[PDB]
Amino acid sequence: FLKVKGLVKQHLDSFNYFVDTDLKKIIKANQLILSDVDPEFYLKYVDIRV
Amino acid sequence: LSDNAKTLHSQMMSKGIGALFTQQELQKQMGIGSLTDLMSIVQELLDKNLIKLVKQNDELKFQGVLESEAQKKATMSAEEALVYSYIEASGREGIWSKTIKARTNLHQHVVLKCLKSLESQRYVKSVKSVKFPTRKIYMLYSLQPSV
Amino acid sequence: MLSFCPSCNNMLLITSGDSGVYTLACRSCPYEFP
Amino acid sequence: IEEFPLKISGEEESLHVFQYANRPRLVGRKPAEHPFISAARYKPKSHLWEIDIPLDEQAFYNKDKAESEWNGVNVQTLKGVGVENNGQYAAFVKDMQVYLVPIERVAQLKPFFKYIDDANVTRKQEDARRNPNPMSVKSVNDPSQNRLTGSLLAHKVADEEANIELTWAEGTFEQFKDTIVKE
Amino acid sequence: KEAAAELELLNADHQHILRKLKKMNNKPERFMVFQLPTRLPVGSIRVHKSGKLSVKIGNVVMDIGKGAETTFLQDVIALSIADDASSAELLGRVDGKIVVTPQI
Ligand SMILES: [Zn+2]
Repeated sequence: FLKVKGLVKQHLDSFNYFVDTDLKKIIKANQLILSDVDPEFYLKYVDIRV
Repeated sequence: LSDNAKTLHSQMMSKGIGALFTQQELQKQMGIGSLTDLMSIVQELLDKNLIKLVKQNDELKFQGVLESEAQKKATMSAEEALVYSYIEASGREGIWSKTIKARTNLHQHVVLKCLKSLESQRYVKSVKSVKFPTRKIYMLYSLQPSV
Repeated sequence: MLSFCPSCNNMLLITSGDSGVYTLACRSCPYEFP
Repeated sequence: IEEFPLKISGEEESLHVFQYANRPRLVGRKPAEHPFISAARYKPKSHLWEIDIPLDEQAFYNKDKAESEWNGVNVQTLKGVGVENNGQYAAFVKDMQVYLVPIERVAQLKPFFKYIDDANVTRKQEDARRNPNPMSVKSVNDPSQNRLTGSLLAHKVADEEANIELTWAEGTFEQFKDTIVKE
Repeated sequence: KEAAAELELLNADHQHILRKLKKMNNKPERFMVFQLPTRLPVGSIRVHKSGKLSVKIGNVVMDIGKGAETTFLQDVIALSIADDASSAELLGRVDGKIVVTPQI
């Protein structure tokens, strides 16, 4: 049980859940910043990687 | 189609601009068609942006305006003529520039860039009012300094 | 006090009736009883 | 040992089930009757079922309290919101046959007090006309502003929509053999 | 202990519903509603050894569990609608309600 699942189980397995999956769920919740002046300008984020 | 719209606005311009018209006398006046297609040419006349919809309190009211100011406002774009409607709605006591921004949601740059062109079109002047000094007050050239 | 009023289930209320009689009747439902 | 085969024969028909939150089943072990529907009321896109019931007369009525306050008489109406779920098949049996059909919505009928709602809408209207104390050009969608949506928008579309006046009937044999002839 | 008080009542629940499906054979415009499990991975109500009930609505998929369980003091009435028209028909009221449970 401790060979494949060590002693720092809670610290690393949350940060490894952060960098892979949890960042895509944040750019998809703050995408498409817009400017009301000159309304045909848009910056949207397609993905994110570390 | 067009000729039915040509009859109704001649009735709108028939009377002197006061005595603001409504539907309850309009169907008495122009009731050759049913209400289903009467509205459809008036909404098309709203698409021809001549008729406006004025308000006497708590109820539905209409008002026709002249063709002379309709042509000059058709030269403007969407947002250009939109802000020109607010000043002409005020008319007599002017309107404050910051309150115009509140009724549009257009922020400070796009409203000031619009009226910079609009003064060169000679439709709007700036007066100095005294019940609140040092505020931007706009009117037409029709000159009501009642304050 | 288990004062269920039929067809509304709301309540009952002791009403000061005509000549001060103690009839029972709820509001918000046309129901009465001596 | 034995077997009772069943088949499902139901399409195209969205049959509904009402639930009387007032009326019990049995009165001393004997079940009572279901009351006589005077008329119905339905609105699409919000799926309300406004069922009207009429009352008994002067013996248990107290009319001089009813006439003098609201003037809306002999009508108890009740509202039920139709809700959707999966499964919930309705079945009738034949001799050694049993046939099923899916139920599309289920409503739960609560007593919608029509007139006391209607009693105060006149009371506010007269209050305005005692002391009445006294203009629309387009606006722009802004990306730093919110607009009303969600659950209260459903109440904005459940207030003004087309009623349908139902003719309440009692059939029950036309649909019965319609399932029998279909395999 | 208290696990045995469950099975004897479900044993008695077979007989209370086998009587009810027998009295209801006279089709007097009577109805009952019951819920079938969706999400399939038609059949036949059967009687097993000494009165046990099961259905096999799949080609192989067996559903042992059935039980008449809900207590309700309400008058429920099945009625049809059609296309927002003159289609209000009261068919009948509902006597009981059973369930269907796939065994695991
Ligand atoms: Zn009551």
